Amino acid sequence: SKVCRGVIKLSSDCLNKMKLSDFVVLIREKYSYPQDISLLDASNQRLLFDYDFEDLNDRTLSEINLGNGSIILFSDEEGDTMIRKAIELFLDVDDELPCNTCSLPDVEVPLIK
Amino acid sequence: SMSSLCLQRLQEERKKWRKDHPFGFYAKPVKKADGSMDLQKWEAGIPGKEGTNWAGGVYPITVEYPNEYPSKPPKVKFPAGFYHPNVYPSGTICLSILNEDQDWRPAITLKQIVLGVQDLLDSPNPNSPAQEPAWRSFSRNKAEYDKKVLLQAKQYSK
Repeated sequence: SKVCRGVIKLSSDCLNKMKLSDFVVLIREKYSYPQDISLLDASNQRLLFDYDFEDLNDRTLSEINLGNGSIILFSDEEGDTMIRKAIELFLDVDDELPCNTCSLPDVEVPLIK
Repeated sequence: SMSSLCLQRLQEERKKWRKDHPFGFYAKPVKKADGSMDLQKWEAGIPGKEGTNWAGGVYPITVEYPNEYPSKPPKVKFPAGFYHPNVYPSGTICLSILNEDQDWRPAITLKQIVLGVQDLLDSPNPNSPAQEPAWRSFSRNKAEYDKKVLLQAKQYSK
């Protein structure tokens, strides 16, 4: 009940071309996260990207084993008083939306202590 | 099977560590087959104190977090066969702040743990005989003990 939630609608084509670095850019600017973030695979609980771990920066979403029905956790990792609430993101890829589709859900994510 | 509080607290631990960790120590989550990190298993290194027989060595530990962390303490291990009166043959360190029934409290950071382990190196605790041969040497053949320690310092040279 603490983590915010939303479903991303993706194209099967988009999942193979989407770069992890830009995927982070998209999520950060939609929900007003700060610079220092961390990105987990919420199912198997692997750490895939953060402010220091940039090994996977260049890989595509499929190249880091994210597919249909994978869930992502995105957290505020800045260590300030006001912290942006964590959002959990489901990955629903359907057949077929226009290719190169990555529509992030409208979610009211608050600033908490 | 990690609780969301465990995930939250582990990400914060990695962050506090980045900002503030003791000089000469290192601690980093393990990398897995797929190239990703495992937040539950960390590799760290403990430098021996200068002006002691442990000087010059950096001693490797693994910090393994239970699914119930921070309710339950991490498991900290030197390599199996590591030589110290308070280290089991398996490599498990005996420290009261790592015991759920003793001095462990959820507020205990990775910093406090690694400093505690470092203090243990040169000051073995008599209420924790965990390794028989090492305890025997320490108690009644200090020259055989010191020598073994100096060898181990060289073995784990920086």
